[PDB]
Amino acid sequence: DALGLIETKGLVACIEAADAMCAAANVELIGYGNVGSGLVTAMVKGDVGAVKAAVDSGVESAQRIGEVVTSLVIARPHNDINKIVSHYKI
Amino acid sequence: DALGLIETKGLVACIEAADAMCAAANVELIGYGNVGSGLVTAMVKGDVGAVKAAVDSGVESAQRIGEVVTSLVIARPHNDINKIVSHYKI
Amino acid sequence: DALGLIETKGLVACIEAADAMCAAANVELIGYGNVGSGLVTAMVKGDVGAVKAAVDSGVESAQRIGEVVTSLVIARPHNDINKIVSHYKI
Amino acid sequence: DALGLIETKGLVACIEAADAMCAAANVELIGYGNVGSGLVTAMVKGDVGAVKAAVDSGVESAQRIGEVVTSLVIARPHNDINKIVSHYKIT
Amino acid sequence: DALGLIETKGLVACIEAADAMCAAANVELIGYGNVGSGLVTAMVKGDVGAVKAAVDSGVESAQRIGEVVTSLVIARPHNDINKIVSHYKI
Amino acid sequence: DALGLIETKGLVACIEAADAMCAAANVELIGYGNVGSGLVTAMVKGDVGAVKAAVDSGVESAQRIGEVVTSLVIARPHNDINKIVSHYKI
Repeated sequence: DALGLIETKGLVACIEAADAMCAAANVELIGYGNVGSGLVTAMVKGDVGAVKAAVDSGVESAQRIGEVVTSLVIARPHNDINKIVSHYKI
Repeated sequence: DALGLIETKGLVACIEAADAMCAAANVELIGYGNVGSGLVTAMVKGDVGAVKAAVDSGVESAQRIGEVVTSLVIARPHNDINKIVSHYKI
Repeated sequence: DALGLIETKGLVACIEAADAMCAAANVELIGYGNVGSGLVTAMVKGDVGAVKAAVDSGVESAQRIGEVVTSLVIARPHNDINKIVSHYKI
Repeated sequence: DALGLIETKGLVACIEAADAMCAAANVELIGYGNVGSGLVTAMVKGDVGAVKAAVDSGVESAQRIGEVVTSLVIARPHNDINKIVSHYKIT
Repeated sequence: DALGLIETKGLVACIEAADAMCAAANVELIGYGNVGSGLVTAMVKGDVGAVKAAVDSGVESAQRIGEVVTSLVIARPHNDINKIVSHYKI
Repeated sequence: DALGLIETKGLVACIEAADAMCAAANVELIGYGNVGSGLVTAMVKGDVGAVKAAVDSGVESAQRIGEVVTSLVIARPHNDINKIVSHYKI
């Protein structure tokens, strides 16, 4: 499954990004990460079309109330980076 | 139930935001989060009318003693977002 | 009981704030919190008159050796913010 | 085995670096570290040729979406720095 | 017993402050704290004369290699701040 | 045993400092610490001649790829600072 990632400054913007992602398309929130300096990431999985729609919508909504630092869609994550994703399982 | 969120710079401003939210309307404090860089979040739940009144009042009171970084009302949180909220259960 | 809060930049300024609060009036140190970016908070409880005298003195003493980021007296904390205070019990 | 390291600002840039490293050459993701101020590190091991190809590609890809703070290839790590690498083991 | 405190930017400066404190006078290293943003504190105890001599020497030596953010001698700590000191026992 | 310390901005620069230290002389890596704001420290022990050679080389190599914030050789650490070193044992 494709992976969608949105990193924001602050928890509230990230919750808003996550809410908008799950509203926009058939994706599942599977990862949540905080690495300090206020950087908070939400991770979703789904088909690549759904993840792209989700991340687009999540970025637009989070930018309305806070700073989006980074966003990313990986259509086919290599099997090793699932070590990092599972490190942030929820 | 609707979700209300206030993120402040520092713990004292957040406690003031939480106190003002619970004083202003019939909402319950159900989440508390710290993600570093001094960003501290209080989360309340209730009916959307109560949550909106609470967040408005919390932002107004917290801004008197500190910096409110972001605030948010989600009238109908998607079921996946409760994974993040329950991660910050108190 | 009333709640008095002083948040400082750094642990040493906070220890000075706590020492001066407890010397200044009949208050008890019941909370200690660190939320990152160097923000350190001391929490005292007592009657509102004692807490007000304590916070005034703690702020004055701490400001001589460091930065006081915020201070607050809540004469009658709502029962819900005790969830946050108990989170930082010491 | 040679060690490749990429340190980025933020978790997403690091995931992209790690993905690009593992796609580019026969290396294994063996370490993951976060030391605050938003600094996140991905660590790979393999032969020195594979590790060098991986780090070059990971740096290029991560720089498209974020800040790479530092990157490094150590062809023959001394046995003591594996104490640090094992501290950041990931599975 | 008197309390001596030195807060530095960084761990190496703090170790140097602690080394210089213990070399300079008959004090015991009893506390070590890190509160993030790179702020690191060393805490010593002894008689007030020894603690004053120790903190003076620690600040001068640590300032040679790094930033000293704060320093403090408390000749007679109130009983409550030992809650914080023991929290950073080493 | 003498103590050598190198504090860098970031984990990768620190690993290079540690690698260069152990390559340069007969020293053992015994401590590893990060205290936030990206400050990461490597600690080595050996005879004062080896530790000095190690720290000089570690600083030169780490400066090629990152910022060295602090470095220090303590030829005869006071017994008390080994409490701090052992706190960062690896």
